Amino acid sequence: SKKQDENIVVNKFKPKEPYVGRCLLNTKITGDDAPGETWHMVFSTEGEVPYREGQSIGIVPDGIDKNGKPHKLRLYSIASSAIGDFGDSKTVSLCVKRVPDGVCSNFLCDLKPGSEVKITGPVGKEMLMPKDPNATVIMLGTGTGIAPFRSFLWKMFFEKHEDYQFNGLAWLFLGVPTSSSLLYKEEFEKMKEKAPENFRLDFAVSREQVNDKGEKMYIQTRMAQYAEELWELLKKDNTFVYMCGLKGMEKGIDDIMVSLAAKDGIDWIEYKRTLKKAEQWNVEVYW
Ligand SMILES: Cc1cc2nc3c(=O)[nH]c(=O)nc-3n(C[C@H](O)[C@H](O)[C@H](O)COP(=O)(O)OP(=O)(O)OC[C@H]3O[C@@H](n4cnc5c(N)ncnc54)[C@H](O)[C@@H]3O)c2cc1C
Repeated sequence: SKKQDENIVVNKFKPKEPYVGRCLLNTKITGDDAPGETWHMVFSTEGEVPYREGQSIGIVPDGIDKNGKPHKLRLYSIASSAIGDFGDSKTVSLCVKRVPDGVCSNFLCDLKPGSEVKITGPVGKEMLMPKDPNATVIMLGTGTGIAPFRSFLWKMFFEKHEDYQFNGLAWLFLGVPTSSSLLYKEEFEKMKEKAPENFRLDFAVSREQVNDKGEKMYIQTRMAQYAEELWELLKKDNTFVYMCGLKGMEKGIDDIMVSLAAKDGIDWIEYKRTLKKAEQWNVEVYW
C-alpha cells in the first residue's frame, strides 16, 4: 500500500496471555497548573512487541471488575518510534491523560518504575506512516492525539534511516486548552529548528489564544489561518492527512472543510470518503 505495511505485526499478544513488560520511566509532562495531567511513561519490551509508527498497544490494568473478572484492555497510541526513546528497539512509550474515575488511565500514571505492566497487541492498521519519503504528511492532533505524531516525527527527524530519508513536508497542528497542557513542545521546537524547510508547526491553545474575529483558538481555528493553502495541498496525490485525539475534534475540522469544499462545489462528506478510500485521510479519535 501507500503506507508502511511491509509484513506488519498486529495481535502478537492477546488479553489472555499478554506480554508482561516493566515500567522504566513515568514522568508527568503537563505543568502543575494544567487542567488535568498527562504522563509519559516508558516500558521494557526487550524487542518482543514488533510495533510500528502509528500502531497502538493494549494495557490490561491490574484489578477486578464488578462481576469478579479481570479488566478489559484499553488501547493507547504508541508515543515512541519503532526504535523507541532509547534507540535500542527494546522499549515502548505512551502518553496517558489521567481521567477521573478511570481504571486504566489512573493505573498507568500511578505506575512506579519496576512495577510490571500487562501489554497486548500491537494493534493498528490505519495510522501507519506513508511509504513516500517526499510525501506531505499533515498531522492533526489534540492532547493525547500527539502520541502517533511524536512516533512519526521521531522517525522523520530524530533518526538516521537509509530506507527512509524524509524530505517532504511534515505539518503538525496540536490543540490543547492551556500552554501547561502542551505535550512535547520542546521536541517539536528542536525539530522545526533542525528541519526548517521540511517541518511546519502550529499550536492551538483554546483557553489562551484567540483569532482575528476573537474566537477561541481550537485546532480547526488555527487550521483556518492556512485554509486556502491546506485545501490546495489536500488536492495533491502525495498528501496524507492524519487525525488523532479526542472524539469531539472531528466535528470542528469537518465544519471548516465543509465551507472550503462548498466554494469549489464539492460536498466534503463525499470528498473525505474518496480521500479515506485513497488512504490520504486517516482518523483515529476516542471518547
Ligand atoms: C485507538 C485508541 C488510542 C488511544 N490513545 C490514547 C492515548 O494515547 N492516551 C490516552 O490517555 N488515552 C488514549 N485512548 C483512550 C483510552 O483507551 C482510555 O479510554 C482512556 O485512557 C481512559 O481509560 P480508563 O480506563 O481510565 O477509562 P474508564 O475507566 O473505562 O472510563 C472512566 C469513566 O467511565 C465511567 N465508568 C465506566 N464504567 C463505569 C462503571 N462500571 N461504574 C461507574 N462508572 C463507570 C467512570 O465514571 C469514569 O468517568 C485511546 C483509545 C483508542 C481507542
